[PDB]
Amino acid sequence: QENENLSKFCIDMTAMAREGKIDPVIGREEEIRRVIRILSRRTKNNPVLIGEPGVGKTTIVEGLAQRIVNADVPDNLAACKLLSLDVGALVAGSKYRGEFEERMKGVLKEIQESKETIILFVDAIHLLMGAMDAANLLKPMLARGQLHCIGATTLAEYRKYIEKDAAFERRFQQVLVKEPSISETISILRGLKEKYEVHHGVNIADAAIVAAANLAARYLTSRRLPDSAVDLIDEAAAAVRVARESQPEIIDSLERRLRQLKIEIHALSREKDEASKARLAQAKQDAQNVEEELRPLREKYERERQRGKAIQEAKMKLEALRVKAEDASRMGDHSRAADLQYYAIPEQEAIIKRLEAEKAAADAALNANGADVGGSMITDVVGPDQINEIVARWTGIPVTRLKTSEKHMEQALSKIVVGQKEAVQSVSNAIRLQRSGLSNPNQPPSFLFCGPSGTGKTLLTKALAEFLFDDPKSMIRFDMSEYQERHSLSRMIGAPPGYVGHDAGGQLTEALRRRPFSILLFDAVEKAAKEVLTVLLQLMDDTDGQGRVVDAKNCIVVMTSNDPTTRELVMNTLRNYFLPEFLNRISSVVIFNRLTRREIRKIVDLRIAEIQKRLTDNDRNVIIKVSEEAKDKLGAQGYSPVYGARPLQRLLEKEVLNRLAILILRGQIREGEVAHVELVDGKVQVLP
Amino acid sequence: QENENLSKFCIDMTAMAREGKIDPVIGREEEIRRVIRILSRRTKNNPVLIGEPGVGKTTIVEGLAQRIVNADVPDNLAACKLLSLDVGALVAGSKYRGEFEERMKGVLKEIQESKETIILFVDAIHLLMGAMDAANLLKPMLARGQLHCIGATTLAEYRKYIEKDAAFERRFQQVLVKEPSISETISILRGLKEKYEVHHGVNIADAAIVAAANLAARYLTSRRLPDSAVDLIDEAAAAVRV
Amino acid sequence: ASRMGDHSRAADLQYYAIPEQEAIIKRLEAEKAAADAALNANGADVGGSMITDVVGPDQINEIVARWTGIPVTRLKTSEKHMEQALSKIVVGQKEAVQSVSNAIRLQRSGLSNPNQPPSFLFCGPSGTGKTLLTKALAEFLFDDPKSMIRFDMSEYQERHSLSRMIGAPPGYVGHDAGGQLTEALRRRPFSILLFDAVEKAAKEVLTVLLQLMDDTDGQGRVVDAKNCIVVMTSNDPTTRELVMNTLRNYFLPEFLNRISSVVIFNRLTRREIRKIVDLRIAEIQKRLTDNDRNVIIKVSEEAKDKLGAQGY
Ligand SMILES: Nc1ncnc2c1ncn2[C@@H]1O[C@H](COP(=O)(O)OP(=O)(O)O)[C@@H](O)[C@H]1O
Ligand SMILES: Nc1ncnc2c1ncn2[C@@H]1O[C@H](COP(=O)(O)OP(=O)(O)O)[C@@H](O)[C@H]1O
Ligand SMILES: Nc1ncnc2c1ncn2[C@@H]1O[C@H](COP(=O)(O)OP(=O)(O)O)[C@@H](O)[C@H]1O
Ligand SMILES: Nc1ncnc2c1ncn2[C@@H]1O[C@H](COP(=O)(O)OP(=O)(O)O)[C@@H](O)[C@H]1O
Repeated sequence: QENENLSKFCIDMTAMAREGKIDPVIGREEEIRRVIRILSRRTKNNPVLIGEPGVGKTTIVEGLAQRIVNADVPDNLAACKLLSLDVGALVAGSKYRGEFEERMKGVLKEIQESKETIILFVDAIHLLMGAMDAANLLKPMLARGQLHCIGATTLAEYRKYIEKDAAFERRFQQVLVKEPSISETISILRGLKEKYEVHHGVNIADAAIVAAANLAARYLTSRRLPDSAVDLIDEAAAAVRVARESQPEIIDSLERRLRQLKIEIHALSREKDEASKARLAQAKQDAQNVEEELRPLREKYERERQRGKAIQEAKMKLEALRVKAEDASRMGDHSRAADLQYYAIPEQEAIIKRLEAEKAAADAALNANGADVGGSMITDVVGPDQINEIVARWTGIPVTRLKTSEKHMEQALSKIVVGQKEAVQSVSNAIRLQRSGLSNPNQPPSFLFCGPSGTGKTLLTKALAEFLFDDPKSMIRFDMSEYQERHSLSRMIGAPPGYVGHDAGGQLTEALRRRPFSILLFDAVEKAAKEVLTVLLQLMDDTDGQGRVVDAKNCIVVMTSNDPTTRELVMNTLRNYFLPEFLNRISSVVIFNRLTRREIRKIVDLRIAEIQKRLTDNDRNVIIKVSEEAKDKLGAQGYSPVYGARPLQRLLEKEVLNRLAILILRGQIREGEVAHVELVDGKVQVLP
Repeated sequence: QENENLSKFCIDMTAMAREGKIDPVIGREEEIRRVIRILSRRTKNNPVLIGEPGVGKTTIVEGLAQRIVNADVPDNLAACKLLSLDVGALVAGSKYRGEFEERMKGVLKEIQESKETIILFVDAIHLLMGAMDAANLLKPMLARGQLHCIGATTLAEYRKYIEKDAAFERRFQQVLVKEPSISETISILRGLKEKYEVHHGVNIADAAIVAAANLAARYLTSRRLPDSAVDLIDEAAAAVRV
Repeated sequence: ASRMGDHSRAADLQYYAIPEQEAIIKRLEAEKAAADAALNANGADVGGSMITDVVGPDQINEIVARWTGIPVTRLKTSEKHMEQALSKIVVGQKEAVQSVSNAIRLQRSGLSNPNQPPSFLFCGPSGTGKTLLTKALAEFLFDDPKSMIRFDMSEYQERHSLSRMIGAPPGYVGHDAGGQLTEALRRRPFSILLFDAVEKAAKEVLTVLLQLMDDTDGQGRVVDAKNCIVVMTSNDPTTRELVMNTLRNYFLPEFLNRISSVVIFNRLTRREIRKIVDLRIAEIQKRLTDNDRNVIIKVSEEAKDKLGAQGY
C-alpha cells in the first residue's frame, strides 16, 4: 500500500533480501532461528540484538530476512516484509517542538494499516527515547497495534533507557551477541569472502585471510574482528588494484624517456643550423631500439590486464544467475523458472580459456621482467604477506612479530628489564601455562607481584604487556591508596554480581572490556577492606540462558603489594592482612629483588643509552661520555630503598642534565665536540 | 551531458587540473594516495577528510586528480571527473519548503546517469545533513547510485553529524589530515613556492620564508600553520609590489 | 599533447619552443646591476631609502611586527637566558624561577624530550605569587597571554561536578558534555596550563591528568591528543617532607614522582614586598604617563610603613 514514511525514512531489508544486494550472512544459525521464535512469544516477543558494532547484529537480520523470502520461515508469517527503520534519518528531523514524533506517528499508522504482518529492524534503538528524540508512542502500539520489531544497539544503552518501566522489558527480551573469535570470524568470513573479493577484482591464494583475521585477532580489537577483518580485507583486495592495474612504474617511467627522445625526431627535421642532424640520428636510432622492447609487455601485460577486466565482468555475469531462480519460485511462478535457467551457467566454464593463457601470462611478464636492477610487478595474487603490510603500515611497527611466529621471550624481557633473574623466569614459566594451551584453568595468569616498595613491580608489567599482547595503552595504572578504605574503596566498581556498569563510575567495570588483551595492576596491598579483595577471588577463579544477566572477564592479572625468610614474614604479615585460602588460590607467589650495585650500574647505561636516543632522534648529534667517578656520586644516591629509584630521574635532571645543555648554550660543548664529565668535587666537564 | 545542476551549484576541480590553475599539491602523498584506495573499498569507501582550516585538505582533493589527469591512477576508474560541490552555492535561490532538495534532486541523477565514473569532493559535507540543508537522499544513492565522494569538514562536524548511524561510518571512513609543521610547511611551501612568486612579482633570496613560516610557527598557529604562513607569505610577496 | 593519445602536435610545438627561458637571462644581466645601483645613486644627503623587489627575513618581519604583536623584538633576537626579565618583573622566588628555568630548558631545547610535558608542581604559600610566575614566563616560552586558561578546582568540588569538566575521554574527545578542556586542549597549542586546588581531585581526573600528560587512529576510528607545558598548583627541606607526606593523605606516591621536579614557592618578607611596592608605583606612573596629563608621584616610607606591613 503506502510506503512513504516507510520508504523515505526507512529502508526495506527485504528489498536486497529478495534482490541479493546484501552479502549473504552464512552462519549465525543460533540467533536467526531464535528471533523467529522470540517474535512469536506471548511475552518478551520482540528480540533485541544487543552487541558490538560489527558482530553482525544487522547482518543477523540481513541473513534472517534472506532465508525468509527464499525458504525457511514458519507459515506463521512467512515471506513477509521486514523494513529497517534507520532512525539516523529521523534524528536530524525537522526543527520545531517535536517535529520528530509527528513524523514518527506517520510510521505508526503505516505499519499499523499496510499489511500488519510486518517486521521492523531498528538501529541504535535506545536513542528513540533516551536521545531530542521521544518514542512514547509504544504503549498502545506494542499492545494494540502488535507490531513486530528487532532492535540493534549495545546493551550499555539497554542498561540506560530500555528499562524505564514494565512495558520496556516485558515486551522486549534482549538477544545477546557479543563477539566472534578468530576461528568464529574465519568461519563466518569464509562464507562472505565471495561478496568482498568481487567488488575489488582480486584473487588471494589462501594465506592472506588467515594472516588477516588472525592479525585482526589481537591488534584491531580496538575496532574488533567481524568488521575489522572485513575492513582489513577490503584494503588487501584494494591494495592490489592500485598495484596490478597501475601499470608498474618500471614500465611507465621507462617510456617517458623514450617518447622524450623518440617523438623529438619528428619535429627536429626542420632546417636550422645543421647541428640538428646529429640529434636526429642520435634520437632516431637510440630511441628506435627501446621502441621494440616496450612494445611486447605494455600490450601482452595489458592483455593480461584485458583478461582482468574481462574476468571481473565474466564473474559479475554469474551474479544474475542466482537472483533469477530464487524469485522464479519465490511467488511460486515457474512460468519463467525453468526456461531461463537452462541456457548456460558454464559462462563459468567458458572463461577458464582466459585463465589458461593469463596464468602463464602473469609470471611470464615476470619471466621477461629481469634484465637489470630488481623491480617488482605486483599482480592480483595478494597473499599472506600482502596483508601483513596493512597491519605494518597502519597498526604498529613494520613486520617483525607478524613474520616471526608465522613461518621464546626471556632474552628480550631481560635485555629490557635487567633485574629479577628468576622472577622474569617465574613469570615466563607461569605465563606459558595459559597462552599455550597446556592447561587452561578458570583463573587468568594471576600474579602477586610483591617486592620492595619500588624499582620494578609495575615495571615488569610494561615489558610483558608489549609481549603477552602489544599495546602500552592496555595498562590502567592505579594505586589502592587512592581509594584507601571501605567507602572510597566501594567507589571503585569492578564487577558487581548483577549489574556491570549501571550508575556509579569505576575505571574497572566496563574497563574490564576496554582492554581485552591486557594487564591489570593495583599497588597498595594494605588498602583493602577484604571485600573487594574477595570479589577479586570469585572473579579470577570463578551468563544468561533465560536468567537475563551478563558478566565475564579474561586477561592476565598481576597483583602488587608495596631464600624464603622474609616471604613467610610477608606471608604471615599477609596473614595479618589476607585470608590464608587467598594466598594459595592465585599462583606461586612471586617476589622481587632489592637494589644492588650490578643492577643499578646497568640501568645507568639504560638511562644514558636512552638519553642518547633523545639526543640522536632530534637534529643535532652530540657524543656523550661519563666515567665511574661521576657515576659513584649518584650511583649510591640512586638506589634509594626509602623512596625508590624514581629519584634517579629527578636528580639526573637536578645534577646531570642541567649542567649539560648549559655548556651547549654557553659555548663549551658544540655538536662535534665530545663531552666528558669527571668528578673531583662537583662533577664538572672538561675536554682534554 | 547536462551540466546545469552540476555547474551552477558546483565547480569541477578536474578542469584546472588539466589546465594548471589549481596550484600543484606537493607532499601529502600519504593522504592523496589513500582516498583512491578508500574510494575503491567495499566498506568505508567514501573518504571524509576531517581536519583543520587551511593546512591543505582541498589541495589533497586537488592533487589527487592532478596526478590523475597527468599520470598516475590505476586503470580502474582513471582520469575521471571530480567536482567541488559548494553547498554555499545551493543556499542562494532556495527559500520555500525544500527548494534545496529539488536542487539536490538535480545533482543526483546528473551524476548517476551521465558517465557514472565521477567523484565529487564536497566542502563542509557535514552541512548537507547537519546544516535547512538535507542530504537524506543517500540511502538509495550511496548504495544503488554508488556515488564517489570525498567529504571535508573538521572532525568537530564529524563528531556532530557524521556519526548518526551506520551508513555514515560504513560508507564514510574519516581520513585524518591535520597539520604540516614549520619544517613540513617549508616542505609544503617548497613545492608551492613556484606558484606564489609570480602573482606578486617578487624574488625572495631565502630568509623571508624560513623567518616567516617559522614566525607563523608560534603566533599565527591561531588560525593554522601552513595556511596562515601561506597567507602571511602572500602578504610579504604582496608587500613589495606597493 | 599526450593527455589523450594524439601526438600530432606534441613534438612540433615543443621543438622551437623552450628558448624563451634563455631570452630572459639577457635582460637579467642588466637589471641585476640596476636594482642596487639605483640604491648606489640614492646617497647625497640624509634621510631616505630605496625598497626593491627583494622581500626578505626583514621584509616579512614588519608584517609580524605590524600585524602580530609589538614590533620586531624576538624576530631579530636569534638572527645576528630568561632570569633578568623574569626576575626584574617577578622579584621573588630565587631558585623557584631558577628551578622552573632549570626544568623548562629540558623540553624546548631538545636535550631530553619525554612523553610528559614540562610538568611542575608549583606549590607555595596559598597566596602571593602562585599564579604570578605563570604570566611572566608564558610571554617568553610562547607568545600569547590568552594561552592561559585559568580555573579553580573547588568550582567543581567533587566527583559529579568534577565529571562535568571533560578533559580527554579515551574514545570521544569533546562529544556531548561541556568542559573548558577537551577541545581547549587544541584551542591553545603554545600554551600554559594550570589549576590551583589539587585537593578537589577525586583521584580520577588526577590520573587521567597523569595518563594524558604522560601518554590516534590507524584503523581504530578514534582520536585524542594534547601537548604544551603544564604547571600544576596546590593551595631547608623540612616542610617539603611534610608536603610530600601530607600529599600522601591526598595523592598516590607514584604520582608525586612522575612530575620531574616538585618546585616550591617562598613566603612574603620585607625585601620581596618592598620591590613590589615599587612595582605598583612604576606602573601607576605608566598609567599616569600613558595618558595626557603629567602628574609626578612621590611617597615616603612613613606612608609606605602603614601599608607595607598590611601589605604582606
Ligand atoms: N552469519 C554471518 N555470515 C557472514 N558474515 C557475517 C555474519 N554475521 C555477521 N557478519 C559480518 O558482519 C559485518 C557487518 O557487521 P554489522 O552487521 O554492522 O554488525 P552490527 O549490526 O552488530 O553493528 C559484515 O562485514 C559481515 O561480514
Ligand atoms: N628493572 C628495572 N630496570 C630499569 N629501571 C627500573 C626497573 N625497575 C624500576 N625502574 C625505574 O623505576 C621508575 C618507576 O618506578 P616503578 O618501578 O614503576 O615503581 P612501581 O613499580 O612501584 O610503580 C622508572 O623511572 C624506572 O626507571
Ligand atoms: N600537499 C600540499 N601541496 C600543496 N600545498 C599544500 C599541501 N598541503 C598544504 N598546502 C597549503 O595549504 C594551503 C591551503 O589549503 P587548502 O588546501 O585550501 O585547505 P583547507 O580547506 O583545510 O582550508 C595551500 O595553498 C597550500 O599553500
Ligand atoms: N613575585 C611577584 N612579583 C610581582 N607581583 C607579585 C609577586 N607575587 C605576588 N604578586 C602580587 O600578587 C597579586 C596576584 O596574586 P596571585 O599570586 O596571582 O594569586 P593566585 O596565585 O592565587 O592567582 C598581584 O596583584 C601581584 O601584585
